[PDB]
Amino acid sequence: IEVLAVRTGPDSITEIEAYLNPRMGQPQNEDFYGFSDNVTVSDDFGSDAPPWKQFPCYSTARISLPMLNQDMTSDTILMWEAISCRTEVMGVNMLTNVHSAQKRVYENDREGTGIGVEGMGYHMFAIGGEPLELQFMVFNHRATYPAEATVIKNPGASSQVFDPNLKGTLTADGVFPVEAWGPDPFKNENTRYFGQYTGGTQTPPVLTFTNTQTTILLDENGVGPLCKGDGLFLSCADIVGFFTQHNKKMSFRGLPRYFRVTLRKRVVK
Amino acid sequence: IEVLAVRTGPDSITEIEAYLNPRMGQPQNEDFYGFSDNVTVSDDFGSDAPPWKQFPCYSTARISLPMLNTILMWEAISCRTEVMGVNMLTNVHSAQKRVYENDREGTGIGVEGMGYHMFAIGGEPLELQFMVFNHRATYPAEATVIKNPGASSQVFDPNLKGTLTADGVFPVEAWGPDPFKNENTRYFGQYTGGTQTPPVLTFTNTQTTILLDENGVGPLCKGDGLFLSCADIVGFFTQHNKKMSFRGLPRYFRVTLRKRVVK
Amino acid sequence: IEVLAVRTGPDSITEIEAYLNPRMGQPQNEDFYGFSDNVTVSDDFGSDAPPWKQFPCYSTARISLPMLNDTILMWEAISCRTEVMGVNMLTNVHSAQKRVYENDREGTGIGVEGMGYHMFAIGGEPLELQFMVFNHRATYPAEATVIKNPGASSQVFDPNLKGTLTADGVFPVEAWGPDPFKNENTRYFGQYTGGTQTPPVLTFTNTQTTILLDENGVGPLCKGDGLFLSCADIVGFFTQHNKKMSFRGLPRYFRVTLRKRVVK
Amino acid sequence: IEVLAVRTGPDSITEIEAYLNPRMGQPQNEDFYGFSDNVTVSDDFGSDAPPWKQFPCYSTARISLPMLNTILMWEAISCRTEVMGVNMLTNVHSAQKRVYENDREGTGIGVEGMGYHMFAIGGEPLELQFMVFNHRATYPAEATVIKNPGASSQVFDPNLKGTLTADGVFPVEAWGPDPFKNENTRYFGQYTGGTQTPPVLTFTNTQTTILLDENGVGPLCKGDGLFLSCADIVGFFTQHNKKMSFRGLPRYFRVTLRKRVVK
Amino acid sequence: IEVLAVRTGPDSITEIEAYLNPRMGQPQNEDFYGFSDNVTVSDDFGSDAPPWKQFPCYSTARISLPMLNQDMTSDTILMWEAISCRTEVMGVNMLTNVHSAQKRVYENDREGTGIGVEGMGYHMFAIGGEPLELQFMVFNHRATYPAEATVIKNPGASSQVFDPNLKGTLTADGVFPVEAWGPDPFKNENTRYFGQYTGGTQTPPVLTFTNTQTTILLDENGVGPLCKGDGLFLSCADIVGFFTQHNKKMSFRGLPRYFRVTLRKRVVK
Ligand SMILES: CC(=O)N[C@H]1[C@@H](O[C@H]2[C@@H](O)[C@@H](CO)O[C@@H](O[C@H]3[C@@H](O)[C@@H](CO)O[C@H](O[C@@H]4[C@H](O)[C@@H](O)[C@H](O)O[C@@H]4CO)[C@@H]3O)[C@@H]2NC(C)=O)O[C@H](CO)[C@H](O)[C@@H]1O
Ligand SMILES: CC(=O)N[C@H]1[C@@H](O[C@H]2[C@@H](O)[C@@H](CO)O[C@@H](O[C@H]3[C@@H](O)[C@@H](CO)O[C@H](O[C@@H]4[C@H](O)[C@@H](O)[C@H](O)O[C@@H]4CO)[C@@H]3O)[C@@H]2NC(C)=O)O[C@H](CO)[C@H](O)[C@@H]1O
Ligand SMILES: CC(=O)N[C@H]1[C@@H](O[C@H]2[C@@H](O)[C@@H](CO)O[C@@H](O[C@H]3[C@@H](O)[C@@H](CO)O[C@H](O[C@@H]4[C@H](O)[C@@H](O)[C@H](O)O[C@@H]4CO)[C@@H]3O)[C@@H]2NC(C)=O)O[C@H](CO)[C@H](O)[C@@H]1O
Ligand SMILES: CC(=O)N[C@H]1[C@@H](O[C@H]2[C@@H](O)[C@@H](CO)O[C@@H](O[C@H]3[C@@H](O)[C@@H](CO)O[C@H](O[C@@H]4[C@H](O)[C@@H](O)[C@H](O)O[C@@H]4CO)[C@@H]3O)[C@@H]2NC(C)=O)O[C@H](CO)[C@H](O)[C@@H]1O
Ligand SMILES: CC(=O)N[C@H]1[C@@H](O[C@H]2[C@@H](O)[C@@H](CO)O[C@@H](O[C@H]3[C@@H](O)[C@@H](CO)O[C@H](O[C@@H]4[C@H](O)[C@@H](O)[C@H](O)O[C@@H]4CO)[C@@H]3O)[C@@H]2NC(C)=O)O[C@H](CO)[C@H](O)[C@@H]1O
Ligand SMILES: CC(=O)N[C@@H]1[C@@H](O)[C@H](O[C@@H]2O[C@H](CO[C@]3(C(=O)O)C[C@H](O)[C@@H](NC(C)=O)[C@H]([C@H](O)[C@H](O)CO)O3)[C@H](O)[C@H](O)[C@H]2O)[C@@H](CO)O[C@H]1O
Ligand SMILES: CC(=O)N[C@@H]1[C@@H](O)[C@H](O[C@@H]2O[C@H](CO[C@]3(C(=O)O)C[C@H](O)[C@@H](NC(C)=O)[C@H]([C@H](O)[C@H](O)CO)O3)[C@H](O)[C@H](O)[C@H]2O)[C@@H](CO)O[C@H]1O
Ligand SMILES: CC(=O)N[C@H]1[C@H]([C@H](O)[C@H](O)CO)O[C@@](O)(C(=O)O)C[C@@H]1O
Repeated sequence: IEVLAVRTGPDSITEIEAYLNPRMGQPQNEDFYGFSDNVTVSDDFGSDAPPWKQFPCYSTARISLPMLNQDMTSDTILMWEAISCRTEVMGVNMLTNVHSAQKRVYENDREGTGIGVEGMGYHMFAIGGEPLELQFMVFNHRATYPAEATVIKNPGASSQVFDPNLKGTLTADGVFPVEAWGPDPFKNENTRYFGQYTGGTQTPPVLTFTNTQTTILLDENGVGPLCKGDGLFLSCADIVGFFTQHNKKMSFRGLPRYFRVTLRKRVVK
Repeated sequence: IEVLAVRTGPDSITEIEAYLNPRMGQPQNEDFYGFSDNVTVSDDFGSDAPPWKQFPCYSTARISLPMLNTILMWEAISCRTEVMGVNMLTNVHSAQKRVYENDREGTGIGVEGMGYHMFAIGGEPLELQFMVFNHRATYPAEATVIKNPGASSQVFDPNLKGTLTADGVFPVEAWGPDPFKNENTRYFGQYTGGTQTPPVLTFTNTQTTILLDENGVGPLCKGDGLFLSCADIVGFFTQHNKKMSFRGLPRYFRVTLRKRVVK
Repeated sequence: IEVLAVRTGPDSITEIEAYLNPRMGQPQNEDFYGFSDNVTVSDDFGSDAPPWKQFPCYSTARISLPMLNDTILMWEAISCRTEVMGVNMLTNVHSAQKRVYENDREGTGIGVEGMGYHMFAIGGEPLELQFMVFNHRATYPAEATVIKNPGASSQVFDPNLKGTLTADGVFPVEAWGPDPFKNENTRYFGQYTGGTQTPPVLTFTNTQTTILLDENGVGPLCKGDGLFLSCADIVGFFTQHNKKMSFRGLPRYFRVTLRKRVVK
Repeated sequence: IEVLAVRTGPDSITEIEAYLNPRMGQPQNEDFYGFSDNVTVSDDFGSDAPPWKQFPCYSTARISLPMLNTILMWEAISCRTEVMGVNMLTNVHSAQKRVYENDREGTGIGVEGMGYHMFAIGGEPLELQFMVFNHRATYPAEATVIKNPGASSQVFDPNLKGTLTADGVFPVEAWGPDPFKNENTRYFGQYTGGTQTPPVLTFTNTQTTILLDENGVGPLCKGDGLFLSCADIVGFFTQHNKKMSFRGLPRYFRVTLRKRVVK
Repeated sequence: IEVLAVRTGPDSITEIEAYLNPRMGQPQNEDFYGFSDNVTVSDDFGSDAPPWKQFPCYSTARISLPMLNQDMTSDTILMWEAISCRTEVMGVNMLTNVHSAQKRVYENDREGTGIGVEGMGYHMFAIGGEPLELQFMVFNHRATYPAEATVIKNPGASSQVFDPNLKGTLTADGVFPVEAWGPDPFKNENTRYFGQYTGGTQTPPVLTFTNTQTTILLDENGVGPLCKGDGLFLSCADIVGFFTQHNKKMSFRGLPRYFRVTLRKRVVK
């Protein structure tokens, strides 16, 4: 796309608000919505098969944007340009719950609070004018992913590091395993992505929330994501950490993410 | 509201100071004020019923500003906020499980574990999203919750809304600020989890937060009311017998307001 | 004070330096100076009497400034440098410390660990205090300055429970903190890091300046030509071989720059 | 080089992207690619021989830039660099020691312990200082080291120099960037130690590092070659039987260069 | 010193590079160079004698500076003024070693990596125009330091906090105990010092290195350290943590520090 002037005038700025609910593995609108199922662990890389529901997948949506009021006789067209966003992890408040079927601090004395949600935090969101471009990369290439999940079958040993042949695009919600796909830095010219990972299984989650924080989406040339087909593409994963039962079974807990995106009209050839 | 120019003049600027005491669960002005009761844990999400006093609720107050009456409204432009009583956490003598419990020796372990620190300043009640760890939790009569909220309440459900209209009855673990509303409120929150996490608190009288949005407009005080909200969970208090309670701290608010003309 | 203009001139700016030694509980010029005594723990809030020497108290000093005079002159504190001193001593892991591998009588001492409480205040009058305690039923010793029978509301904010920091080494840290409702003529700064096995984190440099001017460009104004310095610097806990634990504190350095201010 | 004006014109600016795969010890395109072999520990410094495959080495590449030829040289002005595959660390199912290994229950403990993250961009190979924890370590024949380095190699010895001239054979534990040289390279590194430390990793396509020195001169690419180097140790992978291995991640580089006139 | 104008001109700016090796206690150019000897612990403050080699001392050097080419007939004097520095802890790379004679993560199973270096980090450097001025302060005043060490003997109970009588100057390398001396904030008008302490015995060391970071040494008056007798005084201590043997004996491990200092000519009266 050849990028020209910002289009100013009334109705040249618009704002969308959207949510993505987490896809930690357990089915929608059933009792464990927001959790994975209890995590089983293989004995060997050669006999490793994570059952469906026991691992998180990326959340993704395309938002239909307002009509642009195109200049019919112009050589150029208008595109919605994402210039900034606010994003918040919602429901951070629920993590003050230390009474709901949790392994207790002093379990052998049957006493104390629940241990609450602890362990790894993976927080990533992406905002783009097209689907997020992905690099396939896995901890163990011999893992057999279930048929429900979108992966590269038989990826080979090279997939445990960078292999330029192992590409994909985030085209579906709740099926691309977080542990098998990451943003592709060789692409995503038309998307901004941000991730943080904090590991461990006893690590305290650290989360902030405010309605006062803006992130600029303009690149070094002052150009934000340009919305192809008048679609805004939102992607995230928000693993907060693990829920531990009394019997020590552990499951991923996730939280939904809020997006507010400010878009302006851009002239393109 | 269509917002016009800041109305300058004598007594155009005012300033309020307020405190909000914590609502950690134990009754006001009795021996465990500032604490929850000892936390009990359910064996299943199906049979989860947190008794009244065992969980914290949000604090809220409405501050009467000077009557004013295009109309004039009070606009919140800046604020200072402090957690008060951080000094008390230097107490490691008061009935605390000891570092070397089996040698009956050492200091108390003091207050540790999760920190949840949030405040809000607005010209109307804080707009809330209902969201729970376990939708099947049965909250007590004293608590304001959405009864039988359903499985979608464990993540974001756009039907599950409320507003912070009463002090010390909205469970922290059941309500958070709604980012889809609150256009006339600024809110700020941090959570640090765990049960043995070291608390970290700063205090100074030197730090100001600006409450103006991108357009230079602060919260506009509907009915000449300034709405203040917070929760300040510092961590857990552990008894010798390993019973654990929430401990909270009061919050100081200084808010500077100016006269603003609105349509 | 109605504050008028900065009085500029040859003798218009002065600098003071002072130290406050910590008040962790053990008596001055004796073998445990800088420490508390070994901490004892009550069984319940109803029978809770922290003995003298077993808890730290605030340090405070009034520095006499050069005597100055419709209007009068007052020293205005415009900036300060403050440092925790003797951070170097915490590299000591040989001095009668519980060992890392106590069961094997092997490894270093565990050193100082646990809670950090670092606070200082610079003002033109005594620091204004809010009384607030973990447990209102605690019986404080005769040596300590507290509000006796403070009531259940002293566990949170009670607007009646006020004091001013008017004596060194007797206001328990665990019973008093800065009053944000007052202190218009004082600047205070504090950080608490809790826990009993937390690593202490301390920095020191001679290159950091804190500006003491308020939003209106006025610093603390020294009433009666007095500059009021306050701090508490709890570094953490010293653990003996027999698992007895004491507070360890460090002294704090102040450099304060003051200018002459005309007031009505 | 004496440095003169920046050359300007249609093709005065070029951008390269490159990846360096990690060199953690296990052979490429085999089943443990990205890991070290299981780490064995010596009994004393005098009998200390870390087997090949059990320790990480530095990754390195020379990128061929467009040929140019007062001479013209490519000047590296800025870069973006990202650790790739951070996503893979959400795997807590693959042959890992479990959180409650005695109960055969809970997630894997995942990757934890030491982080070593460093990268360098230069117009010649990275200049290295040899420095080892134990000078008596006997490195294997596959490794490039200073043999019999002396007790002084446990600290700084100005005799113990090298250059990173080969990928996957300079051990991280024996070579670091030489601050007495690398006038024509920019390096950056972070070490977080321990064996149960939680890894902390961030990734974004939005961060630029400026490579210009105080004089406004970037790395000047000798022989029209751009030299990339890194090491990205994320932590340790722990088996059920408690055998531990280094896990590494590949690094992405984007470097912007401009034509620069020199003597 | 009456400080006057900066002297500009062709040779008015110079850069020096230097290293200070650590003085952790074990002898130079022997097998444990860079370590302390294994730390013994007293039972009581009254019977406390840290043996020579079991505790780190401060590193210090006077760097001889290039000739100034003085104005022979001028009433004024040129002095080198230290305006900025880069400083780097070197050898951070070596701490990736978890194989050399280290207590293992799973010592009972004789399995896992070494625990590596962990515990306290003490990192201070000072750049001055004269020797660093010290304040004597000890954890325990009744400690008897070895004859090899420079201390104030029988310093009294006041030496456990601030005593204005208990001063010294860092006049020798490898003999001033870190645990007995720190920078005197009441002096050092002609030196800049910087210190960080992170305590504990199992704390993870955190160290960064770059050739891109510069520290300005100018005071509030735009004046850097002025190098008296044309000497630049460099000091540091860089305790990284402890090394733990299989038999649980523990030693300090230190690292060398790199200094690059930029100096300009300053006219003084
Ligand atoms: C992640 C995974 O699937 N692991 C399962 C695997 O473990 C083996 C692997 O981690 C390989 C990777 O190289 O290492 C094996 O351990 C061996 C090697 O490190 C070896 C040196 O290369 O050293 C030890 O073996 C020596 C000797 O060298 C061998 O030739 C000999 O057969 O055995 C010797 C034993 O002292 C070391 O043990 C891993 N093996 C074990 C055991 O951990 O497969 C095992 C089943 O064997 C488990 O299923 C793991 O989950
Ligand atoms: C949070 C809560 O209230 N938990 C209580 C509940 O625990 C069960 C839930 O955590 C569900 C969530 O899906 O999982 C149960 O564990 C099961 C499942 O993960 C299952 C796969 O979906 O895999 C295991 O069960 C298999 C098999 O599928 C079962 O049909 C069979 O009966 O047992 C197999 C065991 O190998 C896994 O156990 C949780 N159940 C238990 C048990 O943890 O219910 C229990 C009592 O049942 C407790 O009250 C929990 O607190
Ligand atoms: C800080 C302090 O001084 N603690 C001492 C105190 O502990 C008691 C207090 O913490 C109060 C605060 O509300 O709670 C008591 O625990 C009770 C309550 O939480 C109660 C619900 O309010 O639930 C339990 O008690 C029930 C029942 O109500 C009792 O009547 C019955 O005898 O026990 C039931 C057990 O299921 C809960 O235990 C604290 N009590 C104990 C015990 O910890 O007083 C105790 C001695 O009683 C110690 O001196 C503490 O140090
Ligand atoms: C890193 C390594 O290779 N360690 C192996 C080595 O450990 C010895 C080294 O750590 C040296 C370093 O100085 O110290 C030995 O421990 C000694 C010394 O600290 C010594 C004072 O210099 O004090 C103790 O020894 C005294 C006495 O001096 C000895 O002559 C007498 O035999 O023992 C006395 C008992 O207190 C102290 O133990 C380290 N020795 C031991 C043992 O840990 O050598 C050992 C086996 O000898 C292992 O191979 C280590 O891995
Ligand atoms: C750092 C050091 O050298 N410690 C060694 C020392 O420990 C003693 C000191 O820590 C002093 C400091 O004031 O306290 C002793 O513990 C006592 C005191 O805290 C006392 C109140 O002041 O309370 C306890 O003692 C009570 C009673 O008050 C005493 O009068 C009576 O003799 O003992 C009572 C026992 O309950 C508390 O124990 C420290 N003593 C001990 C023991 O820790 O000396 C000891 C040997 O005495 C060791 O050498 C320490 O390393
Ligand atoms: C991947 C595979 O084929 N593994 C084989 C084992 O399944 C098998 O042992 C049987 O395991 C049964 C339970 O199987 C799963 C499960 O659903 O729990 C299958 C999952 O794929 C597996 N998880 C992963 C991440 O690979 C999971 C896990 O290994 C364990 O639950 C431990 O947490 O096992 C059932 O319990 C049978 O009783 C048991 O025989 C063995 C048979 O030798 O072969 C394995 O290769
Ligand atoms: C300082 C003093 O006077 N200590 C006396 C002890 O030395 C003495 O017990 C004897 O100790 C012998 C070993 O002495 C050292 C050592 O290991 O070299 C001497 C060190 O000065 C001391 N360290 C410190 C920091 O004070 C060190 C330490 O206490 C222990 O090693 C434990 O780590 O001891 C040897 O073991 C003899 O067998 C032993 O008798 C006792 C005698 O009762 O009095 C102490 O006052
Ligand atoms: C969250 C929850 O469901 N708590 C319930 C507890 C716990 O199940 C157990 O005490 C475990 O501590 O049991 C009660 O009898 C009680 O203590 O009075 C009723 C309470 O409703």
